[PDB]
Amino acid sequence: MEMEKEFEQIDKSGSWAAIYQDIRHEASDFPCRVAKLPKNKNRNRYRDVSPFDHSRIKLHQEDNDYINASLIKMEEAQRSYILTQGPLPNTCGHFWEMVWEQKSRGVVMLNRVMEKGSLKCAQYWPQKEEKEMIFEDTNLKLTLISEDIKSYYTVRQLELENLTTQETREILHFHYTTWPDFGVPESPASFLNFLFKVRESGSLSPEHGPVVVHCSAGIGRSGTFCLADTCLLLMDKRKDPSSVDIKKVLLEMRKFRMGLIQTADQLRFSYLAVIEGAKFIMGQWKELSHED
Ligand SMILES: CCc1oc2cc(S(=O)(=O)N(C)C)ccc2c1C(=O)c1cc(Br)c(O)c(Br)c1
Repeated sequence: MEMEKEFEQIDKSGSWAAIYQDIRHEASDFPCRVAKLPKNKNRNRYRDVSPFDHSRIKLHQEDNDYINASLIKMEEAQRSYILTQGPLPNTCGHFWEMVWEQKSRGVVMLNRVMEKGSLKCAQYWPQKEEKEMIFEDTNLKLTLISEDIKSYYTVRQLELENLTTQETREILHFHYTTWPDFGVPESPASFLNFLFKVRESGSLSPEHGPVVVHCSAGIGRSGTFCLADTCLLLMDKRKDPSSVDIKKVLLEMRKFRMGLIQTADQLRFSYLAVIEGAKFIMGQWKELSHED
């Protein structure tokens, strides 16, 4: 399998770090002037992680439309994602205003609220049906409707209400809960399963706004999700699946948001996910059926 073979060549030569550095060097650099405005200081989790001005998402509110989020538009694959940082105590209302204004169906969360004894993002969703959340600054209501805790992830149904208009929508929260505190997963099996669970839900589909993907910084684990998904999608769209080059797909995603894939291990893991994902697609995690 084309890339598989390259994969193995990089392993033999032990050059993941060198491959990864080439990407860091070749990546786009665009300005992030709005992100750096003194007034957005508390809207950014990390100083070194900002959205480029050209692909940033804008809040449809007057005066301060800023949120640390980017639209990654994959023209060939026909997929769009909004990669964002994990909400802060002060940006949960902005986070949901965005979900609302962008017409997203799903939110993909790839971290735990606490990891390594530290807080990785705010608790931005209700944990109990009877205890709903209200975000006064953006005038929105959010209710946990149902929760389905599984082995490697938890899916939640939430109801988001725009208090101004009393309009409501169902939002699906797909929460991968098993990313290990250090390094990356040993096998992609579970991440691939989770990705395909997200697809199944319609959250990545054209009839809805872009999916909202986040981790803590919104470039590491988050990059892996979008990169893996796009690559797989391209492999069954093209006449020559082997022609799909991950490094080049990654460089294209980085035109829209900086840092996607933060370590050589994340890179190696992404290859793995695509390779094993393609191999699954070409023959238990799913029904032997072919009803469709
Ligand atoms: C293509 C998606 C996928 O790829 C996998 C690869 C493995 S593996 O790496 O463990 N393997 C070598 C079979 C396991 C499970 C999966 C896996 C799935 O779990 C999965 C889930 C759903 Br829902 C699907 O519709 C499909 Br197709 C596949």
